[PDB]
Amino acid sequence: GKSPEEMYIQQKVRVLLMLRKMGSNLTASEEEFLRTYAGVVNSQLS
Amino acid sequence: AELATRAIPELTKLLNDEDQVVVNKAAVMVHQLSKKEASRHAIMRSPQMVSAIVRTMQNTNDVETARCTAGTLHNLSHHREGLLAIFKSGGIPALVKMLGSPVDSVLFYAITTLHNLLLHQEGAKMAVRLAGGLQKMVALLNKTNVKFLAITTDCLQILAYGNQESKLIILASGGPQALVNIMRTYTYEKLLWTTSRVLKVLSVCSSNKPAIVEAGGMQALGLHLTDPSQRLVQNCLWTLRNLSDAATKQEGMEGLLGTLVQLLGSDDINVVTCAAGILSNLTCNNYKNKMMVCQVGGIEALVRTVLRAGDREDITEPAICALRHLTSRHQEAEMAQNAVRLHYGLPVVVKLLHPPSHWPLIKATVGLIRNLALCPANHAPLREQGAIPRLVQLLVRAHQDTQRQFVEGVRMEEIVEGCTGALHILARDVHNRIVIRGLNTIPLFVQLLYSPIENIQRVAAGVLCELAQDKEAAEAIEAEGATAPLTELLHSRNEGVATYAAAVLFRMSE
Amino acid sequence: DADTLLHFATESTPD
Repeated sequence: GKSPEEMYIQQKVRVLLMLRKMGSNLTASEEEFLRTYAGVVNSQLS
Repeated sequence: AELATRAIPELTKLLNDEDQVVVNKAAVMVHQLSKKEASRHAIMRSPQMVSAIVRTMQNTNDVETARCTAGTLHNLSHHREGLLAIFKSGGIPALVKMLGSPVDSVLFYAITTLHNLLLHQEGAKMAVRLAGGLQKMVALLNKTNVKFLAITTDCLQILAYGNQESKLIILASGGPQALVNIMRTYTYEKLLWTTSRVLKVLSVCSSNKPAIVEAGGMQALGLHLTDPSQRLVQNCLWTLRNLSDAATKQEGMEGLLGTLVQLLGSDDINVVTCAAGILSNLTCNNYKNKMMVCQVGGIEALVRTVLRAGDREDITEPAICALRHLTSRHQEAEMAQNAVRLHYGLPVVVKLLHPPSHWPLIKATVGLIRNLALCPANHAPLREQGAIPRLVQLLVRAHQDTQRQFVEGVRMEEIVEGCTGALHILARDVHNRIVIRGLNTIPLFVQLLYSPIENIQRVAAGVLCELAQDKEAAEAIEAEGATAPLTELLHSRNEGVATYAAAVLFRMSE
Repeated sequence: DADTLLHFATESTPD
């Protein structure tokens, strides 16, 4: 995270992944968001 | 007659003669006279006679004499005056000593005479305890004559009832294991019944309780739940229930659990009530027991039990609790959740949320609904039973209470948390979300965000998170000023609170 | 919402 923007994105990914892990459905927008930032997803997910 | 003036006095003198040979003879004679009423009364009315008999019995070395004197005392114990004379002659200490006798006929006479004293003679219990009778009796539980055991066990019951000191001595003497062994070894109904009563008495003692469970008491008592003897079955159920809150870690419980599920169908209200209570405790945080109970048709049996019980809360509370346990945290929780619906249980479950149900029952019912809502196939039917408006009403009233402790042993904080938790799960369905929002609950959920109780914060953030998955609702939540209180929850140590709160914020702005 | 225990103590006959 080298900016407020990148920080926002990294935490949003983390929150959405945890949300799904806790058993709640994600929205279509969130689904697309996770794809757009698959890289970030894979990072903290790996 | 000549009995008082000549007979008794002569015989009592002979029983003290040095040449014990003339004693064994006198002993025999006295024993015979005790067999006939007239002379039995003459004997019991002679303190010198009774004393000579006691003395002789505990000093003799001639079996025939030991047996005759003990038998004499036995025949005298049938009468009130006889019980008193033996008592005053120091017969209890003597009898107890006779429990160490190698002669079976002597042990039977001694134990039965003591049983009669314990049953009718004032002061008998203390005397037996002081003579160390508890230790002697427990040590005799290894004998095999079932009628003898039935009397001995009953003596222990009489002595242990409401007497902690006695219960602890029985424990220290290995009572629990000896009694459990009897339950697994014999089939004599009277012995099983008397032994189950001793166990019932001990089962309310914090020290004996764990010992009985460790000795295999749960499984042993379970062996008799289908016996034709109703008194036996009921005493086993009572003992089982008392012990149940401390056996959630035993195994080899398949049979016990199977039988208990069957008993739920009984027409005997006490049998069903006890069975529900025991099942509720044994399924409490034990996934293996949860698995087995569902395996043997426990869900259907429990639903039927709730249906039949109606407003009888001694049955519905434990039964609903068992169901709550069974629809959560185990490999078969999902099928259980479905089964409740498949066996037509949803209508009654929701019904229990309304009066005349009392708080404890309401609390368990909300917890059950919360688990049932985890099954998507229960979303529509739960809604169609009117669960949501009632859950909201309960929530609103309870919150208002916490703002103006234990109401029937239930804090309203728990109702607020529970109802919000059920709504949180129900909000997974789009149509339920519409009902929920239409009840104008968003403003309330937002206020719950300020609750000082972490668990309430979690479910409040939780339901808003689900509601926020729909664009319009997310806007409405933001319009309610949720942003500030949510931001304050971002640093919570509780992952749920932190995650749900963050999610609502991301959903409101996206 | 963890599972809960019911505490019973029937030494004679419930009533």
